[PDB]
Amino acid sequence: WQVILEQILFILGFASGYLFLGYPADRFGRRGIVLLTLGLVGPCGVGGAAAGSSTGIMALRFLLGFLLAGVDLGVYLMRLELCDPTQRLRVALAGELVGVGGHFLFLGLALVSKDWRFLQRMITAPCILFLFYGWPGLFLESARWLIVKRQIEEAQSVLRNIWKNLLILGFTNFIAHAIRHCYQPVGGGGSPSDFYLCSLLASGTAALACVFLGVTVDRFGRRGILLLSMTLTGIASLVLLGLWDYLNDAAITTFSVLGLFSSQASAILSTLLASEIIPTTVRGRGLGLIMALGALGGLSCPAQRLHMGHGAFLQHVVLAACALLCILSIMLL
Amino acid sequence: WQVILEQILFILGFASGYLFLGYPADRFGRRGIVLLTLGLVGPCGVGGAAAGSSTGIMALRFLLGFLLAGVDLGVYLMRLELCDPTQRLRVALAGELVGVGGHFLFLGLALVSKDWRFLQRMITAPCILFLFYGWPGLFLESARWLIVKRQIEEAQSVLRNIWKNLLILGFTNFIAHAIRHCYQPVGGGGSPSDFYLCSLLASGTAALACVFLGVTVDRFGRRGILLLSMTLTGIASLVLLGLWDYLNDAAITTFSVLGLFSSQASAILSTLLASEIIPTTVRGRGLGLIMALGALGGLSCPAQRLHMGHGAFLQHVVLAACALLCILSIMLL
Ligand SMILES: [Fe+2]
Ligand SMILES: [Fe+2]
Repeated sequence: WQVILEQILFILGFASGYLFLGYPADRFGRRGIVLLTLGLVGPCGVGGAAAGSSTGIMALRFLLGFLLAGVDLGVYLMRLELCDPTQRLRVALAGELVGVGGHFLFLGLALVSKDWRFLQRMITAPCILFLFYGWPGLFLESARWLIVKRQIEEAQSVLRNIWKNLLILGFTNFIAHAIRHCYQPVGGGGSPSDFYLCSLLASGTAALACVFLGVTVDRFGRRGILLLSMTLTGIASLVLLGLWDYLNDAAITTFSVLGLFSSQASAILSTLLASEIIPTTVRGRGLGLIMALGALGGLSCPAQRLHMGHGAFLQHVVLAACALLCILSIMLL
Repeated sequence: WQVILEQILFILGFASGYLFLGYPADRFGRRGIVLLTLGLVGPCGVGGAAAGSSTGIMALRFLLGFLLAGVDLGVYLMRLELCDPTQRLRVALAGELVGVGGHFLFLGLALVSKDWRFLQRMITAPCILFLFYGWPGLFLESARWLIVKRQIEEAQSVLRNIWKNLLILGFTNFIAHAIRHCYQPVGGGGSPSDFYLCSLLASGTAALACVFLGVTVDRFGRRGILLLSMTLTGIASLVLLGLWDYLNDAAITTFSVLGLFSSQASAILSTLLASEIIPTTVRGRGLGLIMALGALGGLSCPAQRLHMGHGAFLQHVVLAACALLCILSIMLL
């Protein structure tokens, strides 16, 4: 499918950006890279939406994904640096649903506009990745951090071991991404007709996935919830597959929507935990790599869940059994 | 003030672009101008947020307003051409949610992130202009039309008197813009602590302002409601000024929130009405002009409303009395 090829190229662009723009991030700086990546995302995204040739379309889509990866990593670094450690957690949580907000707003626009005309060409349902349609302005709306840095610099001028936690968090971040798309018993999107019902659900499920992850991790600790946010999907994925002995089609939805809680809470939280282990220096080398594994792990739905479709439980059990490995290694932190 | 000088420049950037970028929209086509303007919005908006020197801060804010002028006007021409005329009313209405979506999300992330720090070093409060912070999203999110145009154009390859209504609508669009900001007993919210309560109100009031303008103007006609959406602000602005004999501070809010209905429904509906009068040719010179006066009419908040504030009833009554000229000229259509 053309859309799935776009999504796979976009995920590969995210992987390449997250894996190759860390060294510039910690060498050149954490501010200039954001400006360069955003000022290239703009024209690159416009051209990708403009120049339609089916051969350069994927090239500019990959380039846009690479630049979006760079700007996302830079924005993450600036958020974790400028903000005070007392409330940095809330900023990071709000900085992880920014793409969720962009995608939900795009879908709401399409609904109120009633213009479902970019659909009806897609043979299969599109991948739900947020940043595919949550890039347009969500990151340029997150340019508020550039303003904050500008005012901080102006005020300043006026006044004038590690690898062990990287692999455990890398696998946890990778699994928490590649298992989110597996919580979809209705095909791999249930045709584009049901795409909005799943985009609203996934975005809406991410909203509550930041509530019990937003108000409890401070009291319970980031490691304690990460174990719970990885064992909740360790029960939400067996009864979904193994013990689904007449789940009456209603316990199939209370568990999948519960799976998207833990899967999207063990991916948001795992990104935060990588910051503490890595020092201020070379922070982007490893912290970007953790989501680089995660961004590369967004290949569940596009690469295999939609392409094969039939017998997709074999991927679900492999990833669900891999969650046991992540659970047994989370306590090792 | 430092912030309000951007708003005057942005509006003058919006007014200059709306008036000047009408010749290209009818000579160079309605699609290329969108790609050129939106392509340049990215780098321009980032550069304005990057190079902070108080002289380029407004220099690339004027240019950003000029570029966003073509984007809003260029999308509008494609909105009413690509979409079917049967449901063009909903698309154009939902297309006017460009300001609300981008602005509301900007103060959506800030509420969750609790990062109200860019408003600390700022005196009084910024003007409530949605596209000031709603520019990032809802325009590159409104690239769906470029996607839609690509599919339609690709499908084709597969198969291979007037001035009287301009002044009445121009004045109506201008008045309906410059009177909305006058529905504020506190100037711009006064202290910045009330800015979100006014941004949520104005955006929320614009939400219902598209409901009774969305479900009734089809049955009642665009001209009939425009008279009612201009005679409603002829009472919400008259009893707020003339008969405010102990409105007990609660009937004041039931009228301001009712004034923001009519003033933001006689500004959205007026833009739609001018589309039909002007033919398909020279549909950018005049249709842009109606909101070129309207965008130039967005100076009311940067005007006496916020600059001096004291005795600003004189500016409100002048516009309210001018609204009498607006309603009396509506039947002349
Ligand atoms: Fe991300
Ligand atoms: Fe506009």
